[PDB]
This record gives sequence, structure tokens and C-alpha cells, in this order.
Amino acid sequence: MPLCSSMTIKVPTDVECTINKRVVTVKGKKGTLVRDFSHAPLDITHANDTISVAVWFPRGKRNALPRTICSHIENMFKGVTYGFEYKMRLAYAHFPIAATVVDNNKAIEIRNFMHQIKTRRIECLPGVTIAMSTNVKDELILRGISIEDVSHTAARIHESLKVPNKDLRKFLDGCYVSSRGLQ
Amino acid sequence: SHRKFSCCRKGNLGYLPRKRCTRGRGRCKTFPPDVQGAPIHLTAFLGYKAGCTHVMRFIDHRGSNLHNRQAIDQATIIDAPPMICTAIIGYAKTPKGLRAVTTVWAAHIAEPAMRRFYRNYFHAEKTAFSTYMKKAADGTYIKEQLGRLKQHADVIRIVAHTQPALTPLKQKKADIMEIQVNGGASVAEKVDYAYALMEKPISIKDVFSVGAQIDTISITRGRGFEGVVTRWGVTRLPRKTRRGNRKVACIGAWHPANVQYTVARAGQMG
Amino acid sequence: MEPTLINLAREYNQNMMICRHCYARNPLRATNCRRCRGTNLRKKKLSKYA
Amino acid sequence: MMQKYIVYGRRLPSEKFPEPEVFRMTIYAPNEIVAKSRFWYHLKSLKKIKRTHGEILDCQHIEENGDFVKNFGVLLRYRSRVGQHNMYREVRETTSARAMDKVYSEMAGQCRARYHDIQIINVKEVADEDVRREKVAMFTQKGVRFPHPCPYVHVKRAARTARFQDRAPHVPQ
Amino acid sequence: SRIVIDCKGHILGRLSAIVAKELLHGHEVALVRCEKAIISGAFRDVKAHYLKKMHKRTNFNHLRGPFHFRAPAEIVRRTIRGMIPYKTVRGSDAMSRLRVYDGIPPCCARYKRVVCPSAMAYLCLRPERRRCEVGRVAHEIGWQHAADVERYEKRRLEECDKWYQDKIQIDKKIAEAAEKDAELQRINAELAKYGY
Amino acid sequence: SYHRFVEAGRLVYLGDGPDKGKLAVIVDILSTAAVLIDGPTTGVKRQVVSLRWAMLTDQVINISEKPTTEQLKKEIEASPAIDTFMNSVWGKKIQQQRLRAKATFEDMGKIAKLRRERKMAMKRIAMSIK
RNA sequence: GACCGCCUCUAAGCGCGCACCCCGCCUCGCGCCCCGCCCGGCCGCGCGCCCCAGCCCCGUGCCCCGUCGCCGAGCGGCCCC
RNA sequence: UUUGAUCCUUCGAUGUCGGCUCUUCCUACCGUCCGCGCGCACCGGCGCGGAAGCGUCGGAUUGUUCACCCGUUCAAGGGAUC
RNA sequence: GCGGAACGGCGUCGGCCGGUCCCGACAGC
Ligand SMILES: [K+]
Ligand SMILES: [K+]
Ligand SMILES: [Mg+2]
Ligand SMILES: [Mg+2]
Ligand SMILES: [Mg+2]
Ligand SMILES: [Mg+2]
Ligand code: NA
Ligand code: NA
Ligand code: NA
Ligand code: NA
Ligand SMILES: [Zn+2]
Repeated sequence: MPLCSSMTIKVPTDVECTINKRVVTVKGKKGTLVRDFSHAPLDITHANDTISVAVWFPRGKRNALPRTICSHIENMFKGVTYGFEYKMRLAYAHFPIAATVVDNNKAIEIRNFMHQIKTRRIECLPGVTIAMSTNVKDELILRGISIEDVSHTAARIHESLKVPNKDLRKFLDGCYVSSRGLQ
Repeated sequence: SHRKFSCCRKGNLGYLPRKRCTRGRGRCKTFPPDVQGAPIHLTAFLGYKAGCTHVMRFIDHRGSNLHNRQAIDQATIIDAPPMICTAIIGYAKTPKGLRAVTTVWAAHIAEPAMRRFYRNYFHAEKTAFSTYMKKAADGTYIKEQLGRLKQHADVIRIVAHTQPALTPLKQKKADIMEIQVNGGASVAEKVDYAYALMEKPISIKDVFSVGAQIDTISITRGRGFEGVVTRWGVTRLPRKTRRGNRKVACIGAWHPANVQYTVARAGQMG
Repeated sequence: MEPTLINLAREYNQNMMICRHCYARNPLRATNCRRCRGTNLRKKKLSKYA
Repeated sequence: MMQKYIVYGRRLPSEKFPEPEVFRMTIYAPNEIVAKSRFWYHLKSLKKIKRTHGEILDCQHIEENGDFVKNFGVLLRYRSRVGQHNMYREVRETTSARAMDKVYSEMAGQCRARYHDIQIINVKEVADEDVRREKVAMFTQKGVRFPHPCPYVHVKRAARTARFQDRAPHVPQ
Repeated sequence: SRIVIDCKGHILGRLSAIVAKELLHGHEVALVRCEKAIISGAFRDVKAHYLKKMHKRTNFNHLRGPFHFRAPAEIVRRTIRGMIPYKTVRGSDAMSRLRVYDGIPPCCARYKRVVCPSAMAYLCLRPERRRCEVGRVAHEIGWQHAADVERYEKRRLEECDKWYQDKIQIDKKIAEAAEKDAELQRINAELAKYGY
Repeated sequence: SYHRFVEAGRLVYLGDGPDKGKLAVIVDILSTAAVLIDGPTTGVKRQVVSLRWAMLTDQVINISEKPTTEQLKKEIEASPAIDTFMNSVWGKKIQQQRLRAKATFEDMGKIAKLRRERKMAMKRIAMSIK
């Protein structure tokens, strides 16, 4: 808006949150989650189970902040009420890829990718757990309460598996994200 | 215009200047890093070069042509008479670097160290540590100073000296060295360990072990004033040159109108 | 590979746009190169083993 | 800092035109010398009368009131480095002479056009229901509020005299 | 009397200008906590600028200058020297009246510190402008003592925190005694007629 | 967050310009850069100033939408906002500064002499009783 | 993940990353420090922290280095061997 | 980094080609490093961006710079009073 | 905030001329 741009969202009943100097804390039945936003100039207010974010004098790129901050807050809410689940698919043609979970779901080891000799180890970020799908055959499941940590872990795995110095249109192998959701 | 063919410079510019060493002997600039929790141990020793010889050994080196046969190797012998510990010094890590806290000397000091403190022992008046040895007769002062070190230091070193009377050398004064103590779980353990071997001999058998690797620090052989061909390894000039042929033909371009420090010149070698 | 698996891989490795200026990878319905800001975009060529 | 003038002018009477027609114009200028210069500038171009063939009958300064706030619409043409352009602008002020100052400063800061590069076609007062620009419109409403846009300026201004202070002052808001 | 300035949050150039003017007028000034001074601009641009500055040396002998210091205190001192006629007696005596420190060492921990708000970043830069501390740049170009400075400052800060409560109680007692005392009341009443 | 706002009826303190050191009231808003102020009972005539000169106060006066000069005067005199502002900490400090504004070179000497005594008296008090 | 209901590696935020760059190891090194013999002479008087889209009630204070201040202790610094 | 055009400085003189020797600098990058594209299955090639650390050689004929051929770990181009 | 051109920019601010729009436009009959 010409004088100030603002946007509002709803606070669900199962969730309780506190605000202070742009530090938003959300508590739910899945755990607690905290984020910091003091890197932007914002006015956050809490009134009758609604969060509203306003920026005064929206000039230039300041007009893009309220909506992104609202999206971050809603992601926090949906994480605390019930977490995220990313599913990965192992794609291979000749040499099966062998993946083993170690450290009580806090890490994974990948061996025999393209029949290579070296092995790969990736560590899940704090609050991220990794396990193999019982129903589906060649699947990876990672769950957590923060959408940032799990997607970061999935990107880490995908980048860890990479074929060097060939035609990538023909050599298709590695772990790919096939689904993002909640449950 | 550009030099027609490719070639590298001659010599390493990281060893400049090539001047006579002004340090009395080889000194240990850095000590091995200290890792907490490892067994407490000493890190260095001082000895004298004696000779070289042969050895025949058996090589078990999987993947090489030598894997199951004999080899003749060159070896060097170093004479290592026992060292005597005689002082403790502690340092504190500070924003300005490593700063000493205090140094505590033993009650009694051997003749070689005293000799190290003078230039001519026979004529020199014997006053070094004369007041200190009266104060430190009882253990109280040593205990107080060690308590200070325990409460204020981060790095612990001992001071040991050699015994030239056990060597064929003509020297009678000793060499004094600082040796770091590595390992343990805290500074108190280090201080107690260092105090447990004061005024006592230390054998090289308790410092190094067979099969490990070491660094050696010394001063190379001297040669005096030497020319560029031998000092820097530049090419000799052809036979027809007037005024000799052991030199560098061109020592610079017209501009810059100075001589650069990267050009080879004659001077001290070794 | 199952055909569904090949579909998953290809959407990560085949479907994009290429800038004729700097050769950068761009999203599938972008109008400006993310790097040079130019507009002369292309389509990543399909492999013969379609 | 402009004034507003009403200028009357006429061509000198001739033998075949004993009583020439009279022309009136409204001019905004910093003084009356500039006002007469601009009057002759426009009369030469629009009526083919030069200063040498004519005379100025009266240059009367008119002072406005200046109590309430009104919305002014200004239509102008200016010459850039690539030709000429028309332009409509909206300003909020207490007097029409004060609105011209704002318009000239905005043109200087944004388009780089100076006084003698601009021609003012018409100046009129606009009602709150027929405002064209969004800033003026958003300031014409009722019960409009906002926080101080630059409270750091007060603290900065006082530090020029008190160079060294025993604590960092806060910015009240 | 010596002026002791806490350079936390100050802009390097503006503080240098003020301090140079003070030095030329015959005052002694000390600067503490120089690793917390701020330079405006993205860290990449600042780092590139400083690396470019470090590249100029006498071709035929690098021991002939110019010299490039890496510690934040010496960086600040060089910036100040750039604003002073240091080749004359008048300017050479001015640079001998200046002291610069990283952190707050014991030689200055007992002084009364001041600030210059006209050279502070929260009043001089717009909110969305990038900025960085001289400590990070110094570390990125070769300074060795950042972690030690941080450790010492933490220890000193806790020790100072222990000292504040004793000051609180002593100040309360002194205030009550001053209120009770009669001679001061006369002076205060006399000054109140002038608005002081 | 924000508590004091640029609005109609807000009391304002003038920190710069020809009329610095006086209180006035906002009557209308021109833009985000200028306002129309007026202080009928403090020595400020109706005029337009930039917001860089006006420091916002905590007081707000209830005024008609577009009051005249005389109308606004009774409205101000019917309210206690001014009286309660001068009794605050800021009001007392402003009074003290107004007092300081009138001083010559002879009273500068007297003030300095009294300041010296106060510094000496403080030192003796602190030493005598901790 | 927005401006721009969708889509977007970017606008705020975050990850990975080069025989190049910087540091360590290695060569030189003014000046400093500890200890020994000695146990000396001089000079100075003054500490809250953190943030600026909570700024916790502000928009001060000092303003006399002699202008009458000068003991001791404490703390800090300098000089000599 | 060519050759022209001009005639500002130098005729009480700035020793005028090439080679040999030796140092440093540039990048508009030839191999090696990191990415992307292909009319890229693999091998091998070609294009683009960052990148000047290391490498860029031995010979026959010619005063030659240049050129030309043989060979090898297969062999970029230049500046600094040409 | 390099001397600098043809030619590009969905960087930001300000305009001119045309359409469609609560008789429901644009982006998702
Ligand atoms: K070369
Ligand atoms: K000549
Ligand atoms: Mg000859
Ligand atoms: Mg000559
Ligand atoms: Mg000559
Ligand atoms: Mg390039
Ligand atoms: Na020169
Ligand atoms: Na090395
Ligand atoms: Na040339
Ligand atoms: Na030549
Ligand atoms: Zn592009």
C-alpha cells in the first residue's frame, strides 16, 4: 500500500507463539521451533489469534518483505503442528546402490554408486531423521519440524551423488526428491 | 622485447638473505602442537653429530620392486649424552602472543651451567645466583612459585643443559635449551610432571622411539665468500669472454633504474 | 530403470532452457537469463536415446 | 521562491491600427524583471510582437492568503536532451506561488530541467474527488496517521554542538 | 587530561577526522576496542579494496615500503596518519600523543569513556546499507589474534559485571549522604537560579 | 512498537528554524515532508514547516477538522495537554534551558565558581562517607 | 521464497565450491619480555553492559589541569643495570 | 607487439642489427585446474566463463628476426630506450 | 562516480498515448 504495506495470517488453536524484537517462537505438540528476523525492518503485532506484518514507507524492494515473512511464519506453524516428510528415490541402471542408515537415523552411508570405490557419508542436520521406506522398495524418508533443515539435507544428498565427465542426458543415476508434504 | 625461450629462475627466494647465522646454535622455532588427553611426554633433545655408515635392511613394502629383498642404506650417528633438567618456565596466551609468567630455578645448579653464565670462568667473580640459592634452600619458595605457574600459565617448558665432559669436545660450558611438555589433562598435571624430574638426568631413550620420524635443526658447513656460479648455480659464459666468464652477463634492464633483489650476486656461502 | 524413474531423472537433468549468450541453466518458463539478463533463450537439446 | 504577477501589454499604436488589442498573462517569477522578460518571451512567439514594437502597461504583484491546504494540478512542457515533452503534475500546498516552487524543485531534481527550459501552460486547483496521482490522493483522506519519517535527524543535529557524550543517545519514537 | 573513546559502532573515516582535529589542538586521545569499528559496504568489496591496496610495493626492494599493517589498531593508526602532516615537527608531535588498542587493556580499563554520536553507524547509514567490522577484514588479511582478543574481552566483561553491584550500593549511599548534607544544598539552590 | 504519530492535533516541539524552542500544534498534513502548524498561545504563527524541524510529543489535543486561528485558540485553552507537558521531565528541562538562554559574561564567571565548589563538595562527601 | 494470487537460485535469508588469493610450516628480524647481579628513582588519579522497526520512558551530563587540586593505600606507566 | 604520416626534444655525439647470459611484468589462455554447452553412447573432438601457479624443449640450413623440416612429455602470444 | 560508441537491462524513480474492468477484467462460455 502507498503509506504502509501489511499482511495478516491466522494462528491455529493447537499452536501457541510469542513475539519479541523480531524473534518468533512457536510451540506445538511436535516440539518447539525458533527463528530470527532482526535482519529486516518490520512491525509484527499479535492481536486476537492473528499475526500481522507491516512495513512503513514501502519504497523499492521493501515491498517484498511482509509476504515472505508471513510464509516463513506459516511454515513454522505447519511444522510444529505436524512435521514435514521428504521422500527420495534411488535411480540406477546396472549397479544397485546400497544405502545404510547409521547413528540412530542421524546419518547415512551410500556405497557402490556407479560401482565406484569411495563411499559417501552425509549427516542429517539437527532435528532431521533418515530411514528407509518399509512399504516402497528403494526409498528414503526424512522427517523434521523445520522445512529448511530437511530440504537442505535432501539437497546435500543429491549433490553428493553426481556422475563426472559424461553425458548427463544419458547417464541418469542418483537420488531425486519425488515428494514434499506433511503427515 | 620478450625472452625467446622458457626457463625458470635459479635458486629459492624463500631463503633470503644468505647471511651468516647470528643465532648461537640451531634453535627450535616451533614445537609440536599439544593435544589434550594424550600421554604426557617431552618433545625435543640436543646432541652432537658423530659420523655416517652403512646398514643392510630387509624391505617389506607392498607394491614396490623392493618388497621382498635387501637394500643398502646410508645412516647418520648422533651422540646423545644425558641432559639435566634445572628450571621450569610457564607462558600465558595473550592478545599480544605468548608471554612468560615466571621461571623457577632449582636449588642447586651444576658447574657447566654456571660456566655458561660467564665468558672467562677462571677470572670472573662468582656471583650468579648467589642470593637466589640462599632463599631457595627450603622448598617453600619453589612451592609458591609453582602455585603461581599452576594458576596462571597455559604452556609449560623445562630447561635442560648438556654435559660436555661426556664427549670428546674441547668446550666446557654447556648448552641450555627449553623443552616443551605435551599431553596430560590439565596444566596442573604438566606442572607436577615437570617438577618430578628437576635436578635429574633425562635419557634420549625416554623421548624418541625407533621407527618414528624426527626433524633435525643445525647450521650448515661454511665456505666464506663465494661467486655466483657456485653460490646460485648460474650458467658459465663461453670461452672467448673478455675479463673472465664466471658471472652473470646482464644484471638488469634500463628501467627500473636500480638493481632488483632477485638478481644473483656474490657473497657469503654456507 | 522403470519408465517412471527415467521421468524423474529427466525432469532433473533434461528439461530446462539455455541462454544463447552465456550458456546458463534457466527455468522452464523464464523470459530473462538469470545471469546476463538477456532474452535470447533456447531449449536444451534432446538426447537421441529418447 | 516564486511570486505571481499579472502583466498587461500592447503593441504601440500605428497609423493603420490606432488602438491595438491588449493582452493579459499570468506569470510566476522571482522578481518583476524576470516577469517582464517571460511576458515578452511568450508574446513574441504567440502574437509576433517583440519588445521593440510594443509596451508593457502594468505589472501588478498579487499576494494570496495561505491558511488551508489545496491540491494544485500543473500542466507544462519542457525540453530534454532529445526533444520536448508534455507533463501533468499534482502538488499539495497552501498557495499557488508555493506550489510552483515545489514543481520547479521536483523538475530540477528528477528531470534536470531548469527555469528557462520549462513552459507553464496552466495552473488550477483540484478537488479531493478528482485527484490523479496516488501520493496526493493518499494524503487527501481523513484520519491519516504515520510515524515520524526521520527521527534520527533530531539526534544527529544535536551531536554537532555536543561532540563528546557519555552515552549513545536513543531515538525516541 | 586524556580523552578515551570507545570505538564500537563508529565509522572509521569520520572518527579519524574528529581525532585528527583533536590531536592537532594539543589533546591526548586513546582509542580502545578498535576491532569493533565499522566500514560501510559489502564484505566482498571491502576485502577486494584492501587486497588491492596490499599489492603496491617497491619493485626493486620490498623492504623500502610501503608497509601494510594487518592488525586493526595499526590500520586505524595509518588511517589517522593519512589526515595529518606527519613529516613536520608539528605533525610528528601530534602522532606521538595518540594511542590505539585492540580490546581494553589494563592500562586503560580505569578511564571514563566517551563517544561521538556524529560518527556512529546507527545514525550515519540507512538501514539497508551493508556494513562490516574491521576485525573481520583484518582476520581475512592476516591478523592472528582475533580469538585471543575475544577470550580476554569475555573474561574482562564478566569481571566488570561483578563490579557493578558494589558501585550500585556505594552510589546509593553517597546520594543519600549528599541529600542530607547542608552545604551542598546552598550551592544547588544558588545554581538553580541560573538554570543549572 | 510506535507510540507517537504525525496526526492532526499532535503537540510538537520546534528544535530548529527561526522559531526553535517553542511548542505548537499540527493542524494539517501536506506530505511526508511538511506539515501545517500553529501555536496561538505559545508565540508561533500559522505556517508550513518540514518535519525535520518538529519533534513529536506524547500529548494530543482534540481539535476540529479545519479550525481557524481564533477557533483553535479557545480549543487549546479548554484543554490540559499544555499544562501537563510542562510539568513532565521534558518540560522542566525545557524551562531550565530557557533560563540558561539569558546569560552574560559576568554570570559565566559566577556559574563557573559555583561549579568548582560543587565538584569540591562532591569529592569531600564521597570520601567522608562511602 | 516474494515484489507480480502462478512460476522463479535472489530481493531479504541459507548451503557447496577452483593448479588462483590469504594464513601456517620455513628464512631474516627492529624492538620487547622473563630470570640472574641489584632490589633503586620518577610520574598520573578517571571503569556498568547491550540494542536502535521498543527507542523501557529518553530529546543528558562534563564544561576549573589550578582557576587551589597535590598525604597514604591501591592501580597504571616510565627510567637505570 | 606491423608499416606509414608528421618533424615536438637531441647534431660542443644518449655507442647504431642479431645471438649468448639474466631478471621481472602483461593477458587478448596453448597444456594442466574448476564449471556449463554440443550435431556430447564410450574413446576423441569443438564452443563459452573464471583462472597468469607451473610448463612451453633438442637438432639440420640461414648473420638473420622470420621461415622451413626432423625428433620428443606434441610445444600461446607479447613488453621492459625495437 | 574508469575517456568512450553501436547495441542490450523485469535496477529504481517519473511520464505520454492506447485498450479491457464489480453488466466480474488480469493470473490461477
Ligand atoms: K619467458
Ligand atoms: K645527436
Ligand atoms: Mg676478445
Ligand atoms: Mg650512456
Ligand atoms: Mg656519452
Ligand atoms: Mg579474461
Ligand atoms: Na623515475
Ligand atoms: Na611447504
Ligand atoms: Na614499440
Ligand atoms: Na635495443
Ligand atoms: Zn545468459
